[PDB]
Amino acid sequence: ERPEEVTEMQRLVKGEVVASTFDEPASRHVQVAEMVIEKAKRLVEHKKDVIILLDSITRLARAYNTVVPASGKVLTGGVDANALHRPKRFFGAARNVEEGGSLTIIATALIDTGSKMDEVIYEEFKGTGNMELHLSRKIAEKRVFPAIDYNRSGTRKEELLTTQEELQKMWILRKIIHPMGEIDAMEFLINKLAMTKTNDDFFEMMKRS
Amino acid sequence: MNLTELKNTPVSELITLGENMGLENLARMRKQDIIFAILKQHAKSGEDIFGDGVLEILQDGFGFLRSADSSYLAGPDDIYVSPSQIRRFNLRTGDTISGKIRPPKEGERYFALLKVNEVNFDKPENARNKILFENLTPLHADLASLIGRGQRGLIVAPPKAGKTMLLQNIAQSIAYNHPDCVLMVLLIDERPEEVTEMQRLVKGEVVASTFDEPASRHVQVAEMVIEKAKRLVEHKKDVIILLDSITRLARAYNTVVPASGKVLTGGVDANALHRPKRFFGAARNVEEGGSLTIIATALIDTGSKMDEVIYEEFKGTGNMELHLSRKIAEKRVFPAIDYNRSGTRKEELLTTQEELQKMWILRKIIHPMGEIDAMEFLIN
Amino acid sequence: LDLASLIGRGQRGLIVAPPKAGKTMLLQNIAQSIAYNHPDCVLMVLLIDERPEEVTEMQRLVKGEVVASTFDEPASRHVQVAEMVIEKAKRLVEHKKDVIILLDSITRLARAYNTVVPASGKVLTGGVDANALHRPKRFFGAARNVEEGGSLTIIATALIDTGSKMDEVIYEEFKGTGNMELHLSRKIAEKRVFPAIDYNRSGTRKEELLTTQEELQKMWILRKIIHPMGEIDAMEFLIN
Amino acid sequence: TALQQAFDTCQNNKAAWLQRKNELAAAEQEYLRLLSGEGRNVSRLDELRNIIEVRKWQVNQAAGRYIRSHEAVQHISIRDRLNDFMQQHGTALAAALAPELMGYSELTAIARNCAIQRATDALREALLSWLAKGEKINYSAQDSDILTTIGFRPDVASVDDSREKFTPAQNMIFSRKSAQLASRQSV
Ligand SMILES: Nc1ncnc2c1ncn2[C@@H]1O[C@H](COP(=O)(O)OP(=O)(O)OP(O)(O)=S)[C@@H](O)[C@H]1O
Ligand SMILES: [Mg+2]
Repeated sequence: ERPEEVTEMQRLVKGEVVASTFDEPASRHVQVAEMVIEKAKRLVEHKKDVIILLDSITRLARAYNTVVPASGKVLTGGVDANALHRPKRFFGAARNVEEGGSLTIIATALIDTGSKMDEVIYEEFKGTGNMELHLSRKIAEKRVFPAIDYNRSGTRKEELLTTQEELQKMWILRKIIHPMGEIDAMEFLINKLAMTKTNDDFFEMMKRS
Repeated sequence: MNLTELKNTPVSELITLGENMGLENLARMRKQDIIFAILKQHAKSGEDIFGDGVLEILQDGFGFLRSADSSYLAGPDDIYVSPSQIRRFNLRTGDTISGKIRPPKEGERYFALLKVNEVNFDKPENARNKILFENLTPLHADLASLIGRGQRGLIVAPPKAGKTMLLQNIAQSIAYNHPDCVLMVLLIDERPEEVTEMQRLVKGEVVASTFDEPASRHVQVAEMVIEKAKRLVEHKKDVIILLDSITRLARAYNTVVPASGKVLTGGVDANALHRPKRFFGAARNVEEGGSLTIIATALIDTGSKMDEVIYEEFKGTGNMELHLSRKIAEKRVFPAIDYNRSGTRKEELLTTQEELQKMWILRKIIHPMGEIDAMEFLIN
Repeated sequence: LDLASLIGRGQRGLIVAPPKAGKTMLLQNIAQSIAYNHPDCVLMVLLIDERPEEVTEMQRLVKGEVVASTFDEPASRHVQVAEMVIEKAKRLVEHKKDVIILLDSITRLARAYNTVVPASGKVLTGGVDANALHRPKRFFGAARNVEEGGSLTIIATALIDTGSKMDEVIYEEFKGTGNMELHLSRKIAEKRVFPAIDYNRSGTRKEELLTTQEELQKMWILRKIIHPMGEIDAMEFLIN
Repeated sequence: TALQQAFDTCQNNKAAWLQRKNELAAAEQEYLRLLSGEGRNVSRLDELRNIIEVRKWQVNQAAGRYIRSHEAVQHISIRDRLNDFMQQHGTALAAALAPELMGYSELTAIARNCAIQRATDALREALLSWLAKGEKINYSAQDSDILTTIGFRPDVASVDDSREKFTPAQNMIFSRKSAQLASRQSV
């Protein structure tokens, strides 16, 4: 990540933040990732809730690809077969331990970058995570933010993460949003939440209407 | 000792057994390495030791014993088997050994099998005269409705289409409707939470590999599970394989198999294409006793074209095809290539009565579902 | 071949074919299959408004009586022979005896009713009178099974894509009311088994967010069931 | 002699429903107390709402089971009192209702159930005419204590808390959540 972004992260987070710039080699990236994942595992071993925000898994996968020794089995775009094994483990460490504590990983991915490497990395990581969120450039072209594709996003097995009534409240919201266009849906949602004060207030406002 | 209960038990009391036995460096390595510490300490001690596992041969001569509860991974919990024992009991990969083993010594760092009490719940010399699968010609000499006995089934579905719950319900139906039959569930590169819920929800044993551990791991676990199925069907017990998914297993073999010099569409080679037919052929039919019935799952419209390529290559292999999307159902049921010819060829006009080799018996048939449609190709 | 294998006993059914598709000899084969397999059932071959030579061939190559109307006379003959055959069928029902009817064709009878029925002001797209609809509905629903003794059953014949517009409307309303409908041509098979109207309705909302089992209800099963021809697949549309 | 076991089952189901009500009330008041507080324990509030939902489902299930047990106790007591009343006055009832009764002995099932429904209708007008005086109806000899402890009708709370119904999907999800909560409590 660029140094100015690194220092902005430094100054805009309460928790500790670690970054390796593009100036430093890929071995630096992989060792930083190993340090972070090992520290997270050690902390969660003590029944601690650890959260890791990763930006980005694509660059980490590229660094692992360009640091791992070759194996003779290269995919399209120049991605080695066993190169992606290490990042997946890093992204597979996220779990909810029954003994105590949890390890949550929110890792962002890059798409439509004009690269075959990034596309291959996305395809190999597409069906892995259990929570997922798309953003789109064309929604941000209207400068309405956040540029979130509501219809195409979602979470799996959300039932265990919420109570009953608000679940079908959100289902009704999804049924309302789905026919609308994604830009239209986003602007509608922004306008509706603008005049409310709380998600519960928005829920009651939409169900009374 | 009783390795089954020693390994199956959780670490919560295995650790207490560890400090009670006389060990000091425990709760520090993986769950198999602490068993290796138990191995070394009891080798220092002395008492007759049982050894169980699924035997597998390695290319240079010595064999190992995979553990079902270990998700079929190689490690310190391996049973050394000498080539003499392999040749005297013509041992092949997949046998469930539950025999008498010996402590390690100078040269061998782990347990070594000395004799077998019973070969897969059968006497060793008694099973020495069993017919192999290949020379036994395939002939027939709710699981029952969907696939029955001896047939091969596959379920093609998109993501977020209830695949995991469908497999769950199939598993429970197998459990209570067919208690006598042996349940076996295999998962490929699935999420750890899904693996845990499969293991803790179904009655039968589950062998699963997560996406973190590499593709060759999936290769070896698939080989071990198919060999185990073959060696449980040899002594006339029926087994059902719950494979999820064939697409990811094909991906793993494609990304691990050495290139043959020629490439098909999707970056696949002939070896990775003719491997998966071995699993189906081993489950094609069983003759006199038991069965080997495989129900696999396949992924569609996942965003990458190679998985539709492998699906189209797997269109005709199975006999029962459970579809959850209309887009591929219409293609598989009604191929368009013949239509591409016919549209320009005008039903091929080869004979005035050539239309009586293409009928469709289109009855509405009754089932517990209730008055369901039916179709038939009378393609003479 | 056997009617019990295809049409069973007591339930109605249709077969629909395009022009130049092999109707006459298929009806012949069905006729002798009925004659040999079930000689007890009373054979009844019926023809409406077609060439006299084929009428003679039908009535000469079978054993049962063949009341038929060639294509010379007007449609009043066709309609009145329709009522008299249905009345004799009802009498045979009162006679405590099973009957099989091979009618050809119901599209011919339907549009004969259309061109003969008096005007009532209930016409629709294409000038199709409502009376010329539910009179054929009465005739087609008179083919119900006899629950007290014996079983009447009929096999229907319909023509499709004849270069006209009257036939497909009655075809789609038969589709709405059809019990079983054998098909020969290509496109109409997919039209029925995978309704394009339903597909467009679904696609208007794209992948509709059907909650819980509503998404899993739509199921498709292909079982390669054992058949005397050898491994004839059967495809079933499982719904909830 | 199954009536005593049925009474014991009704009693323990009532106790289970009452205790369910108690921890539901305790969780509710604790959640309101935490809401009154100024702490930022949002996750605590979310899991408290989950607890409220799970306990409400458990209370509904316990109330339904108690209602079923109450109905079973009433049915078995009515059946037993019916039997030891009919073993006394069967000849008199037969003499007063004879025609259809020896019609039953040799007529076909259609005539059998026609006579059955005629007799039940006749006794229906008989009861509705007899209840005109409406004197204080007393319980039986030995089942009076059981019927008094069980009561004429269940509690109003145990019936109004069961107005809401759950489809099998909700039943499955709440059973899974209750099992998870039981595992949490065990640890
Ligand atoms: N009969 C049903 N009963 C209850 N929930 C159902 C039923 N049918 C569908 N669902 C819901 O369907 C949702 C998605 O089902 P899943 O089985 O998770 O989909 P999926 O096919 O497994 O796709 P994956 O495995 O997550 S990629 C679940 O959250 C269920 O709540
Ligand atoms: Mg699933």
